[PDB]
Parts: sequence; C-alpha cells; structure tokens
Amino acid sequence: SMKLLFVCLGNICRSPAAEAVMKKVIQNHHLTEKYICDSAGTCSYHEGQQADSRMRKVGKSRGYQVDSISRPVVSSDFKNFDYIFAMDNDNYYELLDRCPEQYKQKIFKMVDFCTTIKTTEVPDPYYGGEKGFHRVIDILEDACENLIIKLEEGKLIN
Repeated sequence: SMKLLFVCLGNICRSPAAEAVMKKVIQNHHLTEKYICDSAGTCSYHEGQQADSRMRKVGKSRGYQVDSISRPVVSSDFKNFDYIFAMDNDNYYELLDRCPEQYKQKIFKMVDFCTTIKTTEVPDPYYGGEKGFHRVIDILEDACENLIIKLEEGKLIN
C-alpha cells in the first residue's frame, strides 16, 4: 500500500484540498487498497486547526469533504511516505532543504501533473476571495487525475 503526502505552507487550505481530491480520485479508480493519502505543512503555526472554513465550504460545494487537522511535516515523513507533492515552489524547495539525501527523489511539484490548466503553482488562496479557492480545486482535479494514471504506469520510480 503506497503512501502519498501533499504539502503546502500551513496545511489549512491547499494540501487539505489536495488530500480530499486525491482520496476521491483513488476511490473512483477502485484503488483504495493500494494508495493512501495524507497532508501536512512546512510551517507548524496552524497545527491543530481544522481546514480553512472557506476551503471547506468551496470544497463541499465541489463534491469534497475537506476534513483534515493541520499538522507539520516531520522527519519521519520523508522516510515513511513514498511520494510527496508540494503545492508551490516555496514548499518544493523547503522540502528539499530538509529532506535527507537518500529520500529527495520522492519529492515532486503537484503542478507537474497538470495536463490542461497552465499554472506554475497551486496558488495560495488565503488572502483572496472565493474564486481563488475554486481555482485551487480546478488545478487539483487536473493534477490528481493525471497523477493516479502516472502512479499506476509506474512512471514515478527513480
């Protein structure tokens, strides 16, 4: 059973949505015995908090239960998870900075699985309106669908 970790800064907007969307995609592909998901953040500021009330609202409205409790990436995560997906460039380089050498090859950018939406990142929606939250979901429905295909093709093996 392969383990997938989605990472943003605070683990209250983007990566909780990523986690929900992926769980949904996996279940639709009848793959729940093979892949499990979790999410975490580079920063521990929001540790213990529920997902942002706006993202839960927009999430539910888009067909998703965004039910995570914020938690920070820890050292065991680099060992215990099989693949780790950063929401933006800052998360990406921050994760690489902390990751032991033997494990760096597990780290990917979420947006490098996007096949239709042209974006450099999953943009931080916190300081904007609800349209920004839908945009996050849009990007995650694109990336996540392609990702399950690529995992199942064994393309992520280094």
